[PDB]
Amino acid sequence: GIAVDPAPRLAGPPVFGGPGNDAFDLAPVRSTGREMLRFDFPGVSIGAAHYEEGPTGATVIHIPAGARTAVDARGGAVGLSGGYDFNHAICLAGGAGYGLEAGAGVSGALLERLEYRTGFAELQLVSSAVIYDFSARSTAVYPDKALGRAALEFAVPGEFPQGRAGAGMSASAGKVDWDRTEITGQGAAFRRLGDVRILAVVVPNPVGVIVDRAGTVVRGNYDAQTGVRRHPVFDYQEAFAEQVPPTTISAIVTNVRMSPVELNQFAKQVHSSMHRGIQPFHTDMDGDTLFAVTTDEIDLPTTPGSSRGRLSVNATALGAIASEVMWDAVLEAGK
Amino acid sequence: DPAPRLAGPPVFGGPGNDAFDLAPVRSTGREMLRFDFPGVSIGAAHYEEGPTGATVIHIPAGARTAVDARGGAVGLSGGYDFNHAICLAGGAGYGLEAGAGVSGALLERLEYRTGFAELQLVSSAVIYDFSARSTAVYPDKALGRAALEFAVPGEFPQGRAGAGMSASAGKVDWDRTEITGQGAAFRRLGDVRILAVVVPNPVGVIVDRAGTVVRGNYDAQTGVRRHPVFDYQEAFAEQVPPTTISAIVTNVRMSPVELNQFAKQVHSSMHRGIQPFHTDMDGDTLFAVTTDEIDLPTTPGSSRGRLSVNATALGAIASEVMWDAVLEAGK
Ligand code: NA
Ligand code: NA
Repeated sequence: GIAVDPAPRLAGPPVFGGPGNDAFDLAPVRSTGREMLRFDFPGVSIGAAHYEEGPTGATVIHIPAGARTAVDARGGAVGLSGGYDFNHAICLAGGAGYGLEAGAGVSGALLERLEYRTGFAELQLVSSAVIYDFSARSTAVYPDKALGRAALEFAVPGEFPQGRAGAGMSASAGKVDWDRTEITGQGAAFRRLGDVRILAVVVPNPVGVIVDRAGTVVRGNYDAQTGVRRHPVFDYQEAFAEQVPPTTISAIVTNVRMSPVELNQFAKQVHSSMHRGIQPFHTDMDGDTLFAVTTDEIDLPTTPGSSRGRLSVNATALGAIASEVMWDAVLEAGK
Repeated sequence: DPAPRLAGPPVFGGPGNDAFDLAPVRSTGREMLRFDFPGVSIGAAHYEEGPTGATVIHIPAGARTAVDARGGAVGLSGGYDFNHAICLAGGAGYGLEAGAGVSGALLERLEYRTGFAELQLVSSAVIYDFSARSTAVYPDKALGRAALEFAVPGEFPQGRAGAGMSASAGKVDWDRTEITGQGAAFRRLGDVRILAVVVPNPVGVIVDRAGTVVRGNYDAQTGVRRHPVFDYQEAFAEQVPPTTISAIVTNVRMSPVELNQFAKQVHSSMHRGIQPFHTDMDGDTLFAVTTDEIDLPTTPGSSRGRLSVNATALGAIASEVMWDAVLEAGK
């Protein structure tokens, strides 16, 4: 039962005219956030680094073996690099399109680690996605190549820093009006069921708001005049009656083998499920992008039955389970 | 036809970026194409240490774009529906870093403003050009910066320049692969302008309008290039059992749907000059960009026929410009 803090964390208006990267002697800081999630998923490491001067950051999922990936991108503001069907790393970052550079830092560092071998089979593949986090701060500092390299260098197996850390440093939700927008964070959750492992990582910077399982809006669209958050649809319908009278970037990593077709449909399913915890979602203003990654370690049984039903153990069932892990990650990001 | 330019076998183990103090060179290629297209500038830079490079199309006002990507090896960043620059580079996925150099320099040029409407948008695509040389140097942030800084209006360096430094064609077998280059062509028709830029690094070969294979799949043992299908069909008979990155820039207003269909049409048309094309081995990516300056007429008629003036017509004409660019790249 994730205890979301009721207190507002309004982002506030930005002070314009703020300086960019070279105005600072930028030292990457290893992000520790509010709390560390510890999880057991050998082969998967997470590094998060930030620049205090932004504040902005990058979060890197490093899977050195490489892992089959599906990408599900939705909305009118996607900022994506690579989008590969096989990745050594996923890089999530602030700084809008400029922050795709962090992924290039990861790629270059991975190349150096491979002693500059460049065989087609040895290519180090990093997919990156970004949020626009400039309205939540004054500066134009963005995650650059050095910060992506640092996030890779800071990667620790089986740890994730919750909250304001890495790409989540200046993430925010609820953008009907910026006066009601609140800082979110990044979040992760992990479930092991038998030998099945599911890790969800999310950086919600939604137009919409974060909603818990009871239907309560818990982060975003905080009206300082009422002291409460309501669902954006109330503002939108009132807006229409008045004026028309008569990004979230995320990854799900699992160890269950899925074919490319199964993996892509799993990706769509889990990403759609996030319209439960984030509302609205998959909007034209959002660049929502989910990476579904399998480390291909265990097989589903060849037939889908169990005592819980004829069609109970398949990738759809995995997607339902993973959808709940992702909701938990979204709630950790908003907590 | 032309003298061979066999790439030769790569030597493994070569030095990468960290081994050099890498000095950008403004690419001049074998000759300069000159054209008149206000608001569009092209820069190209390379590292001799590769050799490898990046070519940047800069449209400072920003321009509506459609992206058509095909094949299994796509290496793309941004892929935006509106761009201030398109960055094409070698270095496989590592060369997407050049686009970040362009993006960061455009942000500095915008005095660090970051309003949503002021975001500087760069779409980048890459070719794998490591087999065609014996170093691991790749286009890095500094080189994309240099290509932008070198950009001028109305010039394009043909041949071994920018992203085309180590491009190559005809990959049924590496012993028959030949260096290509980058290429551009331009036409103006009334007020209509069409610019095609291409960096063919195809698995297939470059074919001219007569159907002659002109670059790629050159057999030193025979002195002759072959269409890959002749090798493929014999390979099957024997054993069973026993990337091109490109842009078309025009000034004609097209809706998003029209622009997208135009991109797909021009891109498919390139299977005339590059064969095979759009294969699983290729990461073929075409950007169709319009500066939205000229309206097509409301109705499509002319003395040349009832359905003669529309986007499909523009598509057909642009397809020819792109073929000419492909041939320049192979020359
Ligand atoms: Na694996
Ligand atoms: Na260097």
